[PDB]
Amino acid sequence: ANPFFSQSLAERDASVRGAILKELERQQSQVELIASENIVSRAVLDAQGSVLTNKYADEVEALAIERVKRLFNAGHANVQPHSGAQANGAVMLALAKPGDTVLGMSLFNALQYGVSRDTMLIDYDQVEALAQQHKPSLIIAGFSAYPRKLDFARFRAIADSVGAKLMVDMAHIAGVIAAGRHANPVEHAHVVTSTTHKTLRGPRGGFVLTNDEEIAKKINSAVGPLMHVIAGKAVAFGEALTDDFKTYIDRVLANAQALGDVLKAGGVDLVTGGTDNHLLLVDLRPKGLKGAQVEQALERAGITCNKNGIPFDPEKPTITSGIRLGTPAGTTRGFGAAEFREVGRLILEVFEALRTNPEGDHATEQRVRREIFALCERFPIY
Amino acid sequence: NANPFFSQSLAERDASVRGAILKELERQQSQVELIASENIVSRAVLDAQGSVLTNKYAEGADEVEALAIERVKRLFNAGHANVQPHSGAQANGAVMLALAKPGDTVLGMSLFNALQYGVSRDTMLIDYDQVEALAQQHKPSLIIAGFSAYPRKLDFARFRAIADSVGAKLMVDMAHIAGVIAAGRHANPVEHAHVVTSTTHKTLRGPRGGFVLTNDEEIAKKINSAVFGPLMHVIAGKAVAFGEALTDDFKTYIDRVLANAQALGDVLKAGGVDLVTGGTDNHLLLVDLRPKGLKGAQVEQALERAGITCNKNGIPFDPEKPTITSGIRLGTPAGTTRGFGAAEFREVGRLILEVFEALRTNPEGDHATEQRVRREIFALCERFPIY
Repeated sequence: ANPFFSQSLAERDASVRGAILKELERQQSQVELIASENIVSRAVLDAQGSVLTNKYADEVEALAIERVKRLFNAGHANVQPHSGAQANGAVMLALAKPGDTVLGMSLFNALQYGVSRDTMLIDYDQVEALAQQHKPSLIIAGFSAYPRKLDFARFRAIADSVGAKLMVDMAHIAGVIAAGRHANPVEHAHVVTSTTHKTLRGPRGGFVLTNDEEIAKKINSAVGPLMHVIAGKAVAFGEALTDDFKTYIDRVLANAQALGDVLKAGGVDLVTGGTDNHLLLVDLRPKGLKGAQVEQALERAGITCNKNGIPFDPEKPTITSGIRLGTPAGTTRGFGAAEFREVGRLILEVFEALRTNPEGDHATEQRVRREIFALCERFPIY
Repeated sequence: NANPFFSQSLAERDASVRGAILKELERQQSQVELIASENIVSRAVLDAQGSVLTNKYAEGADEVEALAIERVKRLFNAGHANVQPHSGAQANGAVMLALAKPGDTVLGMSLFNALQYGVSRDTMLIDYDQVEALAQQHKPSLIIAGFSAYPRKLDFARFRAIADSVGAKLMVDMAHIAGVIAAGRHANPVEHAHVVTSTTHKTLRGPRGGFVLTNDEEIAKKINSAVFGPLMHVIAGKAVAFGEALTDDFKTYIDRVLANAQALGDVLKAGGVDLVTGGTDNHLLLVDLRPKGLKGAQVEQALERAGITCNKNGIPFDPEKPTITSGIRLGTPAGTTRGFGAAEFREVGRLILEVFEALRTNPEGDHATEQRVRREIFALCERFPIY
């Protein structure tokens, strides 16, 4: 009988309502190709919007833990971190000493390894080379939005060779791993970290996995809490345990191949020449285009992505020679191969306009935007 | 929508999580929450937190943020605001780095070289001359006021004078009393502090989170740099709560919160326990259990079994270990939100006293009494349903 309790946001707050509606329209009417973005289930929304917020100014945590352990075949889990970065931070604070040398990927004395200038593939001989050299206490695999498989066993071998622990940040590929469509790092790393959003299609947040009990205790110590968010994690982990999630990931992967092939046929390059996952790293050089200019034009055209510096990019970082695309969001809304090929066609249309007008072609962008709107309306969300 | 991913509720899809949610609802529905930092958010805030705004900035201004900013500025008559902090501690942390250099002495309340001031052993109140003497001696670069769950007014003007006298900045952490200030029922530290920090929950009845206020644009710039992925749905929740707080209805809420604390405190006092400072100027009650020879932990544990949640709380200069303590801390915000008035809080006080008395013979607990009180608590809450 009390409106504080009875009335909706929509009924009470016109301005916020308006803002939410504009955001809904953004999500409904544009194609989201940002690789880290996704669209959560109504169930995850219900969790985040639950009365669990009114606490700790727990069953759901137990559920999240048991589910994630099952999902990734891990002996131990911590589902408390508020973010992937915070998970990573907790692990380092637990597995490393100040002044330690830590060897990580890039696409505490922080040392970086990357990919080969000539193949765009991970430098394993060179990762080892360099581990051997600098004697890191910790080696970190993953972390980077890399479009090819990671050889965790090889990473672990290298680790072992120099008396280092192996940490894997699977944040960019967690959903792929969960569906069994990528090697599971849990089987090879001393510790695994991840985000709960992105390809796991949950709320923003983190978690940590290990098979080692003593590592688990250190993790727990080194690591809110937002119980409604934890509920959301539980919901998402539960979803990922289902066959429907396996099918989702299957389509994500297939959709990335479809889109990638179209872009290549259309005369751009892909870093590493393709993908093993949901990620496409587009090299715009063959068309003499620039990352920032392309990102901007695509957005005007109703397609969102990220400019992206390619390995050994000849452009300064505010410019770049690439964009990064991912299929998770579009796949969630129901896109299949045909739809992603259409998206490709439209992207290529914008590319071609930019070749004679790098600053943008309004006419082309508008047409594309409208076609994007039409495509999206055939695949409604929420 | 045709797709169950989009069309079906949590209730329909996830029985186990739904069950957990229902259990939590029942906890909130059938117990009296007296934890002073706890509250019960509006359906509107829930809607925001459960909005599609979650599907943004996965890789780490915006309309909802601009709304939050406009609103909190108006609410606290502040020239500048940052609504990004994920917590009160995060807000405090950022301001400390803004305003203070490593190795600096910082002088803050307790009930960097971190130094503390408290209340007078004499008056059990802040002694501003004592605080000033500490400042003069230790020359802090930063003085922090608030922060502590102190049940009396804070003289921010005087804190500023003290700070000036030693060339220190003044920070006020108003987390524990933000709602009271928002309603105009406590002096506003924005008028006196270089910077003010707060949480968005507690007496502001929003989502968990923090914010930072200042009237000084240069400090604002520094704050913004210090504070810098965002939860847009949470920011929306902040916006909603700030909007609610701007209303006359919110002023009435605080009015009731305050009166309710007086009512509850009166009963406890008449019942033969003491209140630290002898009462309260806000929503807080610091109960001193010594007259009944009771301990905080034992009392907290017993009350919880009796369906009344509070925190054990060390009194100033508590002779007991901090895991034990000689007190409990109570607050009226949550109960007030569900509709309790003075009479209802007097009833709660009566029931609390029943538990105290059982414990005077059986400090480890009395099931009979606890379960009886629990039933009476259930019946009370039933008259004031939530959600």
